[PDB]
Amino acid sequence: IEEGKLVIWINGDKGYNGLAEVGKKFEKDTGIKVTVEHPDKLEEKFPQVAATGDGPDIIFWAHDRFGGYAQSGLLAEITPDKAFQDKLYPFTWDAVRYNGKLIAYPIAVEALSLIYNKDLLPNPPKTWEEIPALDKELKAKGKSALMFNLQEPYFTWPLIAADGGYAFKYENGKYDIKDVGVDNAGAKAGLTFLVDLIKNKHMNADTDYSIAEAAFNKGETAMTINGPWAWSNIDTSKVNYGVTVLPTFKGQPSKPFVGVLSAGINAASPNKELAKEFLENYLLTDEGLEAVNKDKPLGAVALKSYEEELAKDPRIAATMENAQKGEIMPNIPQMSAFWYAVRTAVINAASGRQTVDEALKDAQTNAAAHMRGFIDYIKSSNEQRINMLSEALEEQYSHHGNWIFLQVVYQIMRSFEQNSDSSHNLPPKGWRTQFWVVDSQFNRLVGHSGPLPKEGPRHPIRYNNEIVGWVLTTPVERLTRNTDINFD
Repeated sequence: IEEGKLVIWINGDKGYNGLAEVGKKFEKDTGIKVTVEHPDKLEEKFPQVAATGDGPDIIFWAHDRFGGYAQSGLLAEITPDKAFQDKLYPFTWDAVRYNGKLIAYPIAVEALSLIYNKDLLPNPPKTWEEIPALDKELKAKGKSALMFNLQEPYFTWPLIAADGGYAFKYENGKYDIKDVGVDNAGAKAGLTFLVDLIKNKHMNADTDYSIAEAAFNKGETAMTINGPWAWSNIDTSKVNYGVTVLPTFKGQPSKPFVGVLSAGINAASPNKELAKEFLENYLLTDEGLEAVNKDKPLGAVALKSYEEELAKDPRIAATMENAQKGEIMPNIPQMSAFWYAVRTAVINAASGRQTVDEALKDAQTNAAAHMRGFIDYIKSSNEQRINMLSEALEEQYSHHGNWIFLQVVYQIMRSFEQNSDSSHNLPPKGWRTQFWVVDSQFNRLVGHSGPLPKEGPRHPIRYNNEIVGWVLTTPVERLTRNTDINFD
């Protein structure tokens, strides 16, 4: 990666020419070359090419889960002073704080909102509990109160989590993946209120995305639940709609899944200070965001300065309000199966096929069984890797006869695997346990350079009739001390 320019990546569907103009200004002032690119599949490519020479200095990615790139060691810790942190809303900084350290700049924000038809309903309910009253009044008109995709936990979990439902318990800046909270009181409370509405002939349990939209946009229902991608299609259909806060349940606010456009600084960039200068003094400014927004709207943005202007569009003002109290979901691989547990439960409780209490117990134990399996894999493919690093270093010693030859440790692994025709996959980036190599007197030959673990797995290398060194790794649970994940 070259020093003295900025290479920037942004998705081809975000506003890349608008951003490229913020690049020209910075290049006008500083004489620093700024190149804005939009590769295909950039979210996939970024972890693969980050360290190498084709890595970008800044990546803009739209995301929905949180902590993935940070946990892989891919992002530099950004360093705004307290003056700058105040130019931006406080919850958006927690979307980008990973294990205490800030790792990216919030740009834009997104969430689900309550949409409604102003004509059928000029006053939208502020609460969920008042809604089935709403429903009888307008059933009388040949209309329905509310219709939204019930098939997907994305839409139903804001209710189920308002009163205390949670995916993983978050205490001490860590997520505890053993402590699942999909079968607690708040969970049952929210899910029950959901099933009642269907039993009490106020919602239809087979309502999905395509039903609830087709209705709302042809008048036949007064409220829908959807995100900003919907708006531009009611606008075609002469419903006079509004967008506002999702109803509270038991007084608590609804917790939809927050989505963020972020800018992070490549941990390998030699241009981190250049990058900080461009993002804080050129992009995260009204003139800067206005410039990408003109290319492709950002929706709600985290720069208070600009948000106050943009919220002179109360839909954009509703997006922001629904996100301040929403969910920041951690990035764990294969969560789709986790939400599949929750999805079949919600489908069954509303089916009547199960009671709320006993679908949510099936959820809690399935979900928990998926996490157990996942960690059994994280655990096995780390063991595979270290047994392999061990067998390799054994044969390397049996050639040289000393530790003279010992980032050469990766070549030794690659070479040993190639020579054995061995094809196995490393564990997901960010879920790999550390390792060290030490001679027989426990002097550090090769090591991720922290003070070695006092105890833990360790494999002897042997020559002669003696032990010449050890390969020291770590149990999977000590991935706590570097991540936002807790295995207890």
